[PDB]
Amino acid sequence: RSCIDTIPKSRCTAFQCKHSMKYRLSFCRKTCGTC
Repeated sequence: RSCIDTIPKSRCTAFQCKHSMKYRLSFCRKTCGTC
């Protein structure tokens, strides 16, 4: 697969990336999410 995000760091910080599963599993699949 490919790692992408509809929003990155913008609405993703270790707090949102570790706590908002959708943020890591879908919003930030670019890194915060999956890379």
